[PDB]
Amino acid sequence: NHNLHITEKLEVLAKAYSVQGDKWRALGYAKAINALKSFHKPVTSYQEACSIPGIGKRMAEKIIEILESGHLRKLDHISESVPVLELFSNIWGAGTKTAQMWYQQGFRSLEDIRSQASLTTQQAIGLKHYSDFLERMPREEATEIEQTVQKAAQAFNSGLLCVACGSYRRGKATCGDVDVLITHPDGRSHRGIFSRLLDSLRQEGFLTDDLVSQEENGQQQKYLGVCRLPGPGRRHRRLDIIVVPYSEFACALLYFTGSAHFNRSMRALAKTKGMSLSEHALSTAVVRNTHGCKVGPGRVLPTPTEKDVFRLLGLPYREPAERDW
DNA sequence: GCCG
DNA sequence: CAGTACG
DNA sequence: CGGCCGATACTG
Ligand SMILES: [Mg+2]
Ligand code: NA
Ligand code: NA
Ligand code: NA
Repeated sequence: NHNLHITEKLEVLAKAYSVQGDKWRALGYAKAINALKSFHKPVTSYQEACSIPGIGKRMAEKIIEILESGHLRKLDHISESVPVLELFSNIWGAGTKTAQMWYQQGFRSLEDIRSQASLTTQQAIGLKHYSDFLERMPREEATEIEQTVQKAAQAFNSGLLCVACGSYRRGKATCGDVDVLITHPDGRSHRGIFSRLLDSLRQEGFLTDDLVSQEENGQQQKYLGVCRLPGPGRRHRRLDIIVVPYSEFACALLYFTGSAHFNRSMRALAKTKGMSLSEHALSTAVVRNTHGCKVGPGRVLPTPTEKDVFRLLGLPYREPAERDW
């Protein structure tokens, strides 16, 4: 990043607008930031800023005030509720709506939430692991976690393919959580395995809490939970597992590898080509309404590998490490 | 907020 | 359904 | 004007 001095200040607003619920304004700032940190050199002039995709007149203004005042006047008028909204929104399971409600109810600290707020089952787990859920783990630990899941899975079916995705696959030094994709080459042995996999991981005491896990449904697609490796000095870590049919392997891997912003940009590109891209598949000639929403099926394109998805979109392939946005 |  | 979440 | 990712996946 050659514009850290700028991106660090815009980050404050982006986050402020986000916790307040102004999602689209927040996105604007976030995409402007993803652009500056991705710039091949430091910005210097107002015009030079406007030439950058993702930065408009207003944003360019703010960029000059920073390079031209070392500061930004807007950061001094942010509501006093923001810090608290961010404190609350950082509880897993609580978003802008819940944070704003708690604030309106007079709550101002986690002690207030703990003693007076009504919490959903997920939020109670989020609060209990508040600090741990904000920490990142060394990638070496992510490996240990992936291996624990892989071994348990292959224990009852040696053919199961398990791959750590997310920031881990993108080669980052640390990871926020561990994303494990599980599928099977025969395109069938993946069905109804969550029940066995989870209880196995539970038997060894690996899983400590469950956030999202529809186990009554044999069609369960994901498990979002908490785990902890054995031994001293271990922290509770977020574990996200998805089981997918082999025919959707490439799209699921591309999805689960991210980054999130990379996925969104790629999906937006596919749409401009009359296609649709998701973790399930890439389709061409889909039917959309007057608002751009898909309301009719197109034709699912053959995508045995990630490269195929890039190729079909007229895009040069990009290693996972280069999808870090 | 940005962009068409 | 609205809310929150995953990348 | 109006989309900004996903006809995305759970929860209650
Ligand atoms: Mg991750
Ligand atoms: Na621009
Ligand atoms: Na949250
Ligand atoms: Na459940």
